[PDB]
Amino acid sequence: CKFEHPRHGHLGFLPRKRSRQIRGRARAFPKDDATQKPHLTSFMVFKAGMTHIVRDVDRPGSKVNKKEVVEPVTILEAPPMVIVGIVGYRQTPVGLKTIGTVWAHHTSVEFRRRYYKNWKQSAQLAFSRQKQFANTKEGKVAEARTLNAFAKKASVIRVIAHTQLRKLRNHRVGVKKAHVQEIQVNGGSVAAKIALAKSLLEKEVRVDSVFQQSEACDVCSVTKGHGTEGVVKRWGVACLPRKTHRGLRKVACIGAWHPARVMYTVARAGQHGYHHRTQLNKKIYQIGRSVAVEPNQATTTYDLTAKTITPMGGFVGYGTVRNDYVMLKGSVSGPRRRVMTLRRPMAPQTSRQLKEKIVLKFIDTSSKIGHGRFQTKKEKNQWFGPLKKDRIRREERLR
Amino acid sequence: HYSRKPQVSSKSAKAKVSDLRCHYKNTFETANVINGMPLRKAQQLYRQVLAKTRCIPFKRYNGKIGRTAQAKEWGQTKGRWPRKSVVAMMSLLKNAEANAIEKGLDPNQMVIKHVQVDQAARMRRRTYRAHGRITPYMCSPCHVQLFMSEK
Amino acid sequence: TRAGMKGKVLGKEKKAAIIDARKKAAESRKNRDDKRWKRVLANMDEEKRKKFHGVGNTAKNSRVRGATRASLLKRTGRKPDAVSMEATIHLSKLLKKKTFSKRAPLAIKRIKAFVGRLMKTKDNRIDASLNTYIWHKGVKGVPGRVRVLIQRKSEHKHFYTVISNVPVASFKGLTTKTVE
Amino acid sequence: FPSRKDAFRAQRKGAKKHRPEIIVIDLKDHVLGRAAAVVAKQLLLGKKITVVRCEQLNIAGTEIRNKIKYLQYLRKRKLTNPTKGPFHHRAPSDVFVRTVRSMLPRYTKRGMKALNSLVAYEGIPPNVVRTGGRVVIPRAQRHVCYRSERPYTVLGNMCKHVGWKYSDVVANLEKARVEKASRHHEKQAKLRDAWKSARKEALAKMPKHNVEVLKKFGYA
RNA sequence: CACUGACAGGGAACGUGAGCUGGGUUUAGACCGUCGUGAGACAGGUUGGUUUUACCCUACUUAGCUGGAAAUUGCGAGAAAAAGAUUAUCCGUGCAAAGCGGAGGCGAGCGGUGGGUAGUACAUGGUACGCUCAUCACC
RNA sequence: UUAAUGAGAUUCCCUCUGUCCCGAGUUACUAUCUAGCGAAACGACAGUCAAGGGAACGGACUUGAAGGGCUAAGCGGGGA
RNA sequence: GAUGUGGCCUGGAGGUUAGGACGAAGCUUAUGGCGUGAGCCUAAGAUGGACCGGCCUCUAGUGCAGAUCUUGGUUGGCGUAGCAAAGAUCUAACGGAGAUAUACUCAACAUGCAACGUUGGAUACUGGAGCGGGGAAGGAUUUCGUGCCAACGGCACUCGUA
RNA sequence: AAGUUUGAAAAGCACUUUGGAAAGAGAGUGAAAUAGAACCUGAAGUCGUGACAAAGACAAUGGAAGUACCUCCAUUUCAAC
Ligand SMILES: [K+]
Ligand SMILES: [Mg+2]
Ligand SMILES: [Mg+2]
Ligand SMILES: [Mg+2]
Ligand SMILES: [Mg+2]
Ligand SMILES: [Mg+2]
Ligand SMILES: [Mg+2]
Ligand SMILES: [Mg+2]
Ligand SMILES: [Mg+2]
Ligand SMILES: [Mg+2]
Ligand SMILES: [Mg+2]
Ligand SMILES: [Mg+2]
Ligand SMILES: [Mg+2]
Ligand SMILES: [Mg+2]
Ligand SMILES: [Mg+2]
Ligand SMILES: [Mg+2]
Ligand SMILES: [Mg+2]
Ligand SMILES: [Mg+2]
Ligand SMILES: [Mg+2]
Ligand SMILES: [Mg+2]
Ligand SMILES: [Mg+2]
Ligand SMILES: [Mg+2]
Ligand SMILES: [Mg+2]
Ligand SMILES: [Mg+2]
Ligand SMILES: [Mg+2]
Ligand code: NA
Ligand code: NA
Ligand code: NA
Ligand code: NA
Ligand code: NA
Repeated sequence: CKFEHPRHGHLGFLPRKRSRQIRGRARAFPKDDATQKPHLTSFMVFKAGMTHIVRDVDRPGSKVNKKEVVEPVTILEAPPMVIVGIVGYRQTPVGLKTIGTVWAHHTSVEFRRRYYKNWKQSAQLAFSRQKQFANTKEGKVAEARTLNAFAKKASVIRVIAHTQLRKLRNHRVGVKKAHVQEIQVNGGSVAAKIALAKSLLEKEVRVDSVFQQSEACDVCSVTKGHGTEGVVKRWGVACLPRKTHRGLRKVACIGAWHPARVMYTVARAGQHGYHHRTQLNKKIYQIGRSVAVEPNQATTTYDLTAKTITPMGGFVGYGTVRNDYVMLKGSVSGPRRRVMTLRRPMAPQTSRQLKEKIVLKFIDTSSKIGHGRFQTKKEKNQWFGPLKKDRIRREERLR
Repeated sequence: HYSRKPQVSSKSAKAKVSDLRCHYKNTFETANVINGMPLRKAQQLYRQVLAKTRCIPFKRYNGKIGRTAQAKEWGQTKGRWPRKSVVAMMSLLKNAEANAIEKGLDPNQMVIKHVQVDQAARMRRRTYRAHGRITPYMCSPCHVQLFMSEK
Repeated sequence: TRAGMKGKVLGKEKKAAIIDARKKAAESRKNRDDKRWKRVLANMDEEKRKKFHGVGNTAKNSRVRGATRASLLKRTGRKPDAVSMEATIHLSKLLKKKTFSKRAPLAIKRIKAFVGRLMKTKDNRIDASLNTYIWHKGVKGVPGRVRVLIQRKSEHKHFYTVISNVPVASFKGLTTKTVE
Repeated sequence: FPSRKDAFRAQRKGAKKHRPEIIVIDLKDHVLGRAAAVVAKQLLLGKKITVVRCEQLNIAGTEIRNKIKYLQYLRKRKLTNPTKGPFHHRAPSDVFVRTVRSMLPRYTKRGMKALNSLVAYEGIPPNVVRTGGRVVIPRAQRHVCYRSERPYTVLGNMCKHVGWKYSDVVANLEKARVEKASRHHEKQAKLRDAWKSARKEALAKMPKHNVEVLKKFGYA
């Protein structure tokens, strides 16, 4: 008979436990349409940092129609992935079972370190017997039989892809063992999927071959961790009055007399953050090329200044974006340096917002350390001019 | 004098200490871990516990103690580094080694075969509580006996 | 280390042989790639040659693309028992947000740990000058940097270090040096 | 999946490939409760039973009556912690296993042994297809148990409407199984016909007194 | 009084005090009115008046280690596996077809790892590729 | 009835503010982990639930439903 | 609730019969046998060290599971709660058993840790209504020197109002 | 509160060995050091240790009937029996 308000938190994200993995993993793939061409559905990226952009909006009826807006964006570095294997799945009354794996003839050191805790001091025998066997005629026959089994019984075909940390030449991402994920091949018949996958073997796949610029994607990633947290932060319950004996930041009543136990719907202290999330409908604002190929990464048709996607001073705690990258509108779960998965969208992409063609007019590259007011180092140089240390440097130059 | 006997007494060395004045539970844990070890292996383990690179596994006297990664080699999660029990047991092992040397045995071959830690008679102190109450403050010393045999 | 890499299990000879085998494998890869990249770059055109940036170790102020930096390190050998070096320690990076009444004792412990890791010594003695310098602005006013003189000596063989203050007017431009 | 010790010991023993005495029941068009009762009593008698085609069990009444029964059962759940609550299984073979389990002393070791002697499948999986002639339970068949004017439900349809998601998989697999089995049966028709004609001619080749003996006991 | 789509009604030991708070109620102090000879009374008013303990079990929340299908044992053998001299005595394909196509040793084949050399490809230090000498295996 | 006085009871106004909207960030000391030291309260036996009956609100009983063992930090639903 | 019992049991007494250093009482038991049972009796002590059993009768402070029972001891909780006001110590040398304490390999780190008293130096606090210097009351050797660290100084001690 | 009640005699453990010491390991005395000093006997309860039995989660205990394994127990039988 009391005053009413909704409960705190979403019981569908239970338990608030630490995620089993640090990598974002797709728990489902888009519905497979056999009418389309065979195509990959996912890609692993690394979060570098955030900035903001200006664009004009194409949305008739809106008060911002034909008007500039500024959008925060997230930059995710996407070095190409390497396809090392093919797996097939057959459907049974108890769910999908993998038929087998067709391994590539050659694997990178980075892929093989994933099988070790201490690679440098190990014997480094991973895949050696497999190489010596598959190379022969009995091995060729076994591979042919596995491929024929894929053709005969598989309804689902996925590729085994791994990341290239040597190409992701990042100093703070300490890991050197490649990240491995199964990427599902959608489109076409099963034979067509197998042909695409077999062509992909031992090859590099670039993020622009999986995703196009103005499309949207879903992001699988794990959120930033906070360790043990109380109910106020973890659940959003109210703080108690100042007058409260023995503590304020808690739930006053954790239950009625009956049931004579505590329900699972009551907010408790515990792990907060480090949870897996799937975060659909992130618009791709840009798929950039690596700076060693195209250094004018942040240049647009309206801002002719030559600049890269890296802000002055670098991304804080991350460094330089050296590879291909993806500009996503808004935010994604997880901190910088964390590997994440971009998945082709599962929700229907027919709204005006999701179909809108994105054209960037300005990309902010000012310092992310302390109220950056210069877009480029040349702008700062022309503000300040000759400083004392530059004069000393020239004085040394003349002698 | 000991609850058990060596299989061969000419190839064994004994040592015991009574009313040790270490904590009985900690000494129980510290002495039990070396029960079937070679003497040198046990002495190295104690030296490394003093250096806190290895730990004493705490089984049965571990109610609400901390978890540590050094307890994994013993198949446990809970362990500690009880320096006082450790140094007392090092002294006891030195005495056992001396007894072995006197008997003409090689300490490099002796295997600890028997370790028993018991609760000795308790010493009484008192502590002062709220509302004028006096409440006990006891010390729990221990007896330790061991023998080792040539492999 | 693992059993197959333990010094007391393989012995000197086998440990050396396995080490040289790994090195010669890495070296064979490095030389093959060196020759291949040199000739592939040579027989390429100017548009492509400039398109390729510093692949074949062409660009200045770069690492050697062939191998690791530590593999290029010349291993002079055994350091002598008695050795002396002068080094700056960035104390403020270690003492940031530390409880004010603990700053100077913490600085002493951090200096001991720093030197002990540098010299493989657990007996690290603080000379009166260094303790006086660390404490000379009270407990919470430890200087952000200190230049210390480290003298290892011997007296099995027992190694210990004597750490003393080096008064400096400025810390700019000072790196780690060996003193005789 | 046997341990390496089991395989090594079998290799040492020189024993052959063994299979326990197992009865395979085809539950198509069987009354759910009556088949469950018969199977439970036989399991308490030590029999090893595999039941196939649990998706074609029947319950008396319209499908909606029995789907509503299932939904009533589904809402039973431990409110304070639904994990550890009643676990509601949607697959038809799971439903049959639960029905049999409720007809057993499941909280004794004897009842547990009996329940672990039962294997339930939807359709007829390939590991069962060739193990021998399957059996029916005459006292639990729909065509003698239900007056045919009454509506009845097929278990698989109800299950798929209450959450079972493998209906189409089992349907396609059963179609493939029947097609393969019918091809294998149309072939070998010549072998069966050859054996029939062989027996017919054996009659004219055997001694006559034996033929008369067969005649008086109804075999010739 | 006002906002709103609406400001519905109930239960949970009149849910919920080792969750709080303590305004009311309900001790001892004190004032009033009425009652009582009085001490005192009031179901009347008024003001002031200690809110104790969890480290046990369970529940719940997170967080580690770890056995186990005869739910620790039996050696007690059941695959949502294949399909054959009883799974042995080859590999592919094909419908569980009809058939069809490959399959004492030296040498050869096929490959794994090292030398020489030669383009090229891929995101461009690091792998693959053609030719030859070496070894290694399996045949 | 009363100026003055009041750690007396009450109402309103100005100022002011984390009292509140609605919470957030930082510190010391704890908790926490370690070394040394080391109690008490309490303790029939013990501890997963639903319903049912029952001294009319069961941890034990009837019928169902759960339940692999051992642990660290918390927490105040129950242990009437 | 009443009553019966050549019914059981315990400490003493009058009788009568025995036993014990070749081992009494007591105590221990997967230690059997007997009795419906209270209990009795044997065996074995790798227990003990000097008294004591049976039977008839007499006699009484004569039988325990519980009384918020009495006294002593033990015990889970538990290596738990905690030992958080009064800001604080650092460094070298000396002293000390208190160490630089090691199986093989091993140069030293990764295998003796943690803690002491004194002197010197550094740093800080008390801040004269003082952890200053003297008295009453109260206490009565706590004063001083040397020695010594079993117990005590809720951690420690080589130190101490021990 | 508290029997000094070791043992017939103190014969009260020389001497060796390692430990700073307390003590330990040996050796001696004694009929016996589980007679080693506030020491005869040395119970229950609780605890340590070795060997074994096993054992999910039915709190444990308990009844009744078997069975597996053990049994420092009893009794009987062992040939014209
Ligand atoms: K502690
Ligand atoms: Mg973090
Ligand atoms: Mg309060
Ligand atoms: Mg605690
Ligand atoms: Mg007190
Ligand atoms: Mg008092
Ligand atoms: Mg639901
Ligand atoms: Mg209260
Ligand atoms: Mg309160
Ligand atoms: Mg008051
Ligand atoms: Mg007043
Ligand atoms: Mg007043
Ligand atoms: Mg607030
Ligand atoms: Mg706590
Ligand atoms: Mg209930
Ligand atoms: Mg109860
Ligand atoms: Mg509670
Ligand atoms: Mg009666
Ligand atoms: Mg008497
Ligand atoms: Mg009496
Ligand atoms: Mg009674
Ligand atoms: Mg504590
Ligand atoms: Mg001062
Ligand atoms: Mg004073
Ligand atoms: Mg003390
Ligand atoms: Na009156
Ligand atoms: Na707990
Ligand atoms: Na009694
Ligand atoms: Na503390
Ligand atoms: Na004698």
